[PDB]
Amino acid sequence: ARVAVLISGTGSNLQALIDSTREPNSSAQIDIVISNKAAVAGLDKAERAGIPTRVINHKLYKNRVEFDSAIDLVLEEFSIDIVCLAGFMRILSGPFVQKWNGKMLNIHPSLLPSFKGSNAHEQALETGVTVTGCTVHFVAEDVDAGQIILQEAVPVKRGDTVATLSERVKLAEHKIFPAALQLVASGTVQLGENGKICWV
Ligand SMILES: Nc1nc(=O)c2cc(CCCc3ccc(C(=O)N[C@@H](CCC(=O)O)C(=O)O)s3)[nH]c2[nH]1
Ligand SMILES: NCC(=O)N[C@@H]1O[C@H](COP(=O)([O-])[O-])[C@@H](O)[C@H]1O
Repeated sequence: ARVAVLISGTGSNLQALIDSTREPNSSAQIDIVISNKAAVAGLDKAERAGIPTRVINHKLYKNRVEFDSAIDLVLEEFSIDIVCLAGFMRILSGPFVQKWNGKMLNIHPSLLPSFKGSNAHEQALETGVTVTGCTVHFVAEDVDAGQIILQEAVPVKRGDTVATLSERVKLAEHKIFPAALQLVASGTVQLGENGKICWV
């Protein structure tokens, strides 16, 4: 399966995916990395790994649909089968999500359905949970509501901040995102006809 990874920043999840997809038994290959922000560290990681990169600045498009179409164009150029959102911080449009239905994955740093949105760690700390975690899910139109593929729980320590908690949760992200990608790319897991998760 041919994979596009979309990023907006550091790219530690991208790096974990690059490392996993180069194992001999990987069913996935990363053929393109797309960023919506220029000069981010994830681009360096991709170029260092010999993967093509494209920057699509959302600020240069009139609306969300035009932006997504620019993304889609590149996806078609590279004959992509699967899309991974890896620190990609934009909300995708309905038709774009519909086209890639069952083919697009997102990592989210909470145990969904808790703490949806862009500041999951702040929410978790504010709420005072002692267990948080991360979630890989299929991307549906409603944000952070698509079908869950894998999750891993991560403890919150007394005195945690966003810095220390996100560091601990990233260690789990780097385990389940590659595992989830391998499940979908091998055809082991798919979005079922009834929309629910199917383990073949
Ligand atoms: N249709 C859709 N379903 C999803 O399940 C999903 C996950 C993402 C991946 C990210 C989900 C995000 C949640 C909140 C964000 C935010 O508040 N701010 C962005 C600005 C860009 C934007 O919201 O369009 C920021 O960091 O500046 S970004 N994008 C998705 N789009
Ligand atoms: N709404 C999605 C979201 O919050 N994504 C989160 O952004 C970070 C990106 O780090 P990275 O650039 O090192 O992968 C990760 O913690 C990821 O779960």
